Amino acid sequence: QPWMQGLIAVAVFLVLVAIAFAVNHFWCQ
Amino acid sequence: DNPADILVIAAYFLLVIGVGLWSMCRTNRGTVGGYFLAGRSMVWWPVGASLFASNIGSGHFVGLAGTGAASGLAVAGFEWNALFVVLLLGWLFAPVYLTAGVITMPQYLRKRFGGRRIRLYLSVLSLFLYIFTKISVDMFSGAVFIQQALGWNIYASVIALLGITMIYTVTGGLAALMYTDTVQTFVILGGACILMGYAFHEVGGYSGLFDKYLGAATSLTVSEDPAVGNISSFCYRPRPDSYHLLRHPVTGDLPWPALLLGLTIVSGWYWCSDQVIVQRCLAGKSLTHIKAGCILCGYLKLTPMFLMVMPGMISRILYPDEVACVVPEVCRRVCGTEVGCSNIAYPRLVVKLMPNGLRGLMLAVMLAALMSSLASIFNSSSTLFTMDIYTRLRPRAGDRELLLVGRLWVVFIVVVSVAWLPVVQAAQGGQLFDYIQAVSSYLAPPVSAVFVLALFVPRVNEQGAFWGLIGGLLMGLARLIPEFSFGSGSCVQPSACPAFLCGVHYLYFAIVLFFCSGLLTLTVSLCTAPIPRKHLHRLVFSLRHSKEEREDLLEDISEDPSWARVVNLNALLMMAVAVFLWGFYA
Ligand SMILES: Cc1ccc([C@@H]2O[C@H](CO)[C@@H](O)[C@H](O)[C@H]2O)cc1Cc1ccc(-c2ccc(F)cc2)s1
Ligand code: NA
Repeated sequence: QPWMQGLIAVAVFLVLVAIAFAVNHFWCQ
Repeated sequence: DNPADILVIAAYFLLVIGVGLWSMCRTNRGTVGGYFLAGRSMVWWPVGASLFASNIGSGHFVGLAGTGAASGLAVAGFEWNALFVVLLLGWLFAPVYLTAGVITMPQYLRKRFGGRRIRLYLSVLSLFLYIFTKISVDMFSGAVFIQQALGWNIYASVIALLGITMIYTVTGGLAALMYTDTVQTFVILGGACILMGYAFHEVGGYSGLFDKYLGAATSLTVSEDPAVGNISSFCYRPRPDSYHLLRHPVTGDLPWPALLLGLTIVSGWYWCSDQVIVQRCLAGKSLTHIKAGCILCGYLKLTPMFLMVMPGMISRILYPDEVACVVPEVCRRVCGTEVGCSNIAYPRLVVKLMPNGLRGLMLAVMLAALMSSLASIFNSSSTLFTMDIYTRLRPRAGDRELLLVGRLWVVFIVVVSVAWLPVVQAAQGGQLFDYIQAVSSYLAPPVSAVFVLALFVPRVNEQGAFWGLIGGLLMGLARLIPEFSFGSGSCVQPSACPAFLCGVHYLYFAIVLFFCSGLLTLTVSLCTAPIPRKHLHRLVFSLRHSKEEREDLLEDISEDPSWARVVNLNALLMMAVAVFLWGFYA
């Protein structure tokens, strides 16, 4: 289904950006 | 020839003249700041409109629709890669370029590394890259569309276009072109949307595109010439992965790992490191305005799939015996080119689908696209020449002579492009779109590697950065030589180029060339003596917020904390929309 591929793509992207905040919040300060 | 077309062309010309004259009345063009950098006064909506308009040429309509017609929807990859990379401009590169207080990108490398020579090399290489990869596509794609839609002489018409774009360029400074690019961006998107609509009505909607395109083959697959014979079923049938962006890593025409990594490297040079795009960011009102304009340009850079790629696939569905021809005799009859006729995809829809009044508007769309792109090249090349090369030959120059040298270069690069037009007319069909993206992939990655190590690794010094660039060009010409010695041909007539030379996709060799140029820069840097922090304040990503006194080998990028929150949220939402759409068509 195309729509599930869309939602899965977004989900994975939001995980990686949540990780990018996590890492700079704990490892730059 | 119907009066409505002449009134639409006259209306579009009067808008462009009108906004030019208003910009010249408004801004100061007497100084280097004004004429070359728009006064450092451009708010977000001209910055977004101009980034978009300076990119989207006649090449984008001819090439993306043609390749759309030929190979399905993975060519959107070129456009959509841009979306991610514009966010690296606004958030990482644009801040350092504002704090360095540079007018050119070679001048940034002069400040970062400090010899005479890196600045000179990168100026002269950028001039060759713009003649090869940027002028050539606009002149060529212009010529395709005039030969097909109008039938006027494709020499004299290119001279007349080059002539009017000269005057448009020399008359105003970056302020004229960016306000005119807000008119040109409106017309480009507006008329492109009207043709998209007519096209999707003719195939019977979006459902119609996706149930008709895989069947859409020519009925003439047999040549009169022996040793061509029956054309293979592989090379007239549409590709069974035509509806997928993300195609096979060894057998895909654009492999998915090459699309994502390799285009990011070549898009990095194109959007983050190159005079043409970054001049729009050096003439911003404030970093918040640059970031805001980078978001606008991003949402616009989604549009080309739906406005260029899918229309060109609809042309295959509607006129398969003319747009999808494979036999050499038939292709020579249809558009003059023995290797194929994909290129007529976009300009058949304008001839066939558009009524008496809107044919004129679609001529104005092509004109808008071509003039915005060729003027952005002539201005940026003027800046490169004047500021880097002419200030070498005359150091105590002053801002009256520098504007005259700026204006005389625009004349000279127009005449060089007229001299170059027959060499680009040697490209037979869609060979030029493929070669532009090859050349970009063989010369750009060393530059991408230097600007990333210039900005993020303060240990890298001038010996490293310079011999990184030159080692890069040696590797890049080891392939940009041998190939072009063999030629191109087609799927019907394959070239005799060895598999071990041509079997690695050019976007994979981008990734190799980037990491080898990277490794060379770092190795030679780490062998030779380092550059201390007193030379490096506000020239590196670490030190863009310094306030310390730099020793040379408004610099104020803070933000209304509320408006920072606005542009930061729209970056993440614009990437979510990107990511969704990459998923949808994967
Ligand atoms: C004509 C053209 C010229 C430049 C670009 C820019 O390329 C940059 C990379 O160097 C990107 O970063 C920019 O995001 C993009 O906008 C794109 C196109 C559109 C194509 C037509 C047809 C094309 C084509 C044809 C055959 C191929 F195999 C691959 C691409 S590509
Ligand atoms: Na343009």
